[PDB]
Order: sequence, then C-alpha cells, then structure tokens
Amino acid sequence: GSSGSSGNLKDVYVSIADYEGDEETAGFQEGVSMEVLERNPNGWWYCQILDGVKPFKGWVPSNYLEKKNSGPSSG
Repeated sequence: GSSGSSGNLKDVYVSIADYEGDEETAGFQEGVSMEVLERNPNGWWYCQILDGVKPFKGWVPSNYLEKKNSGPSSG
C-alpha cells in the first residue's frame, strides 16, 4: 500500500543564523536543511542537519530555526 506524498508528517526548518555549537550541543551554519524531530519544554528542539557532505544531529535553539514553507524552483 504505497501512497506517495501522503503518509507521515514532517517539519523541515531552515537555519536563519550561523551557530558555533558548544561542547555539549551541535554546531551548524546559516543555510542548512534540518528536520524537526523532537521539542523540549525549554525551547531546545532535536533536529537533523541534512548538510549531506557531513550530516549530524544535535539539539538546536528554536530561535535559529524558521519554517521553510517556501521551496526552490518556484515559478
């Protein structure tokens, strides 16, 4: 029973600022594609950096995330 686009929800957020990433947290750069996985009550959410060349996870600050509703090749 393969549908296609319909199946499971997904929240892809794009970084809107370059982060350094402490020794405990993970670092990244503005312009990466992450996928919101979990969200803590403190504000820190567990995303998944889809850098491609070197992807990695790590709780990042929601403040450094923006809903990427729009997509490329829009015309």
